[PDB]
Amino acid sequence: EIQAPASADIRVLRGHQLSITCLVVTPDDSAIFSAAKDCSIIKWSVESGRKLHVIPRAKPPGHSSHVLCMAISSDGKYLASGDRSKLILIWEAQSCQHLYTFTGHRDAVSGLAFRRGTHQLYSTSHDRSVKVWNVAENSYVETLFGHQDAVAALDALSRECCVTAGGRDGTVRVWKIPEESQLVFYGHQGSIDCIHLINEEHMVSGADDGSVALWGLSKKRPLALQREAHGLRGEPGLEQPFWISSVAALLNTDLVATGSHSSCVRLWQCGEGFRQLDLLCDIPLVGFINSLKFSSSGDFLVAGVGQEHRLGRWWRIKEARNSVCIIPLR
Repeated sequence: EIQAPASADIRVLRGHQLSITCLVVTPDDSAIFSAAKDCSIIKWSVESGRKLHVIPRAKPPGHSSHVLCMAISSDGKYLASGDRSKLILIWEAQSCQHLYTFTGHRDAVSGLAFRRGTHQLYSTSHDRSVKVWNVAENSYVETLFGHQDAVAALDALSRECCVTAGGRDGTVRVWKIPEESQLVFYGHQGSIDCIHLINEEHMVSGADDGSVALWGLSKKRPLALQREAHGLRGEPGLEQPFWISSVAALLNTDLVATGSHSSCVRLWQCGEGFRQLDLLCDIPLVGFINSLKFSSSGDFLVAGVGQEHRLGRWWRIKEARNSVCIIPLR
């Protein structure tokens, strides 16, 4: 089994001045990039917890508005960061040198993923579009349409395909790019706010009604759905579920992680055929869990925490720390 980590195990990296919005772990597991509502990007050493580089709020390169999303290529070469200025900035991940700025989105960039094994980048946006870029050639390829509202998130693995979470449109969409085809799955579970691939044929999503869903990429209804996955607050009969702010999966395994603002990160195991989600443990962690990523090794989980939700200022948890938390999974 996995030993349930406690506060005495969790390394809390401090330095962002406002809520963390997103992060990535480098493929080699040696570093973390995080971004926050302070508009900066920080590169951290996993091993020491020290800062390796800081890209400040921005004619030096950098972001003038919140970074909402980031992705790193599978060879570790490129970092992409997407912001509320409609921009995707591309960086040399080793040096943090700015390489390019992709323009073309008409509203905030809200999801990014590289196609594994390539330098092909997929983005999505509040402008309701999905875009395809080639980072090696600094080129724009094409735009795909279908979502009916601002898109919340995007993931991809090795196939020429991405999956998106439609937010208030209530859909998860599968974009089969060379096939010029689009599969639309209906969640019937409020706003679909986060998504992550588990393997090439399965994914996990989280919704603002508190539900966590497992999907097969070719079946139109969830294979599993865990209601109120982070529990409840409120009066008897009038309960309000904790909304799901982040989800992560450990590639090619049955391990999934979920985050809300319920004071814990939850680890789950997917049952045979992905037809059931079973809770493994609660990891104590106060605040908005705005980002979750497993290490490549699966030996640690990284959480991006904020006093506030990554998308707005509606709620503040004053007891939380705006931190990048390294959670060991032993």
